[PDB]
Amino acid sequence: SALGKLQDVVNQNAQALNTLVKQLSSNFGAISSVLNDILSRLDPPEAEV
Amino acid sequence: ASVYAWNRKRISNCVADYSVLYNSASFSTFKCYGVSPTKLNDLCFTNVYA
Repeated sequence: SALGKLQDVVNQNAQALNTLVKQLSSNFGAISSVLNDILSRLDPPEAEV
Repeated sequence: ASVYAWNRKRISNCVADYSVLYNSASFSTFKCYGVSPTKLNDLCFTNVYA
């Protein structure tokens, strides 16, 4: 931990990228987190919402 | 049967042509939730309960 000042910035950037990637699994109220399936099993008028 | 003892049938391991049911005009109402009726034919489910 002598080099902790430089390790911290790498850790912070990796953590930010990890949380950004993991946010691609949320629903936010939708019926699925995958665009492909809510397009494969709904029609445009109700896939819009 | 009546709604008190509604019959359950389990459906699995075949090929289902939902198109013939959708086009069949005998049904008074044919209303699908969470899935669009015209895209049943190209989906795949694990099992169906009637």
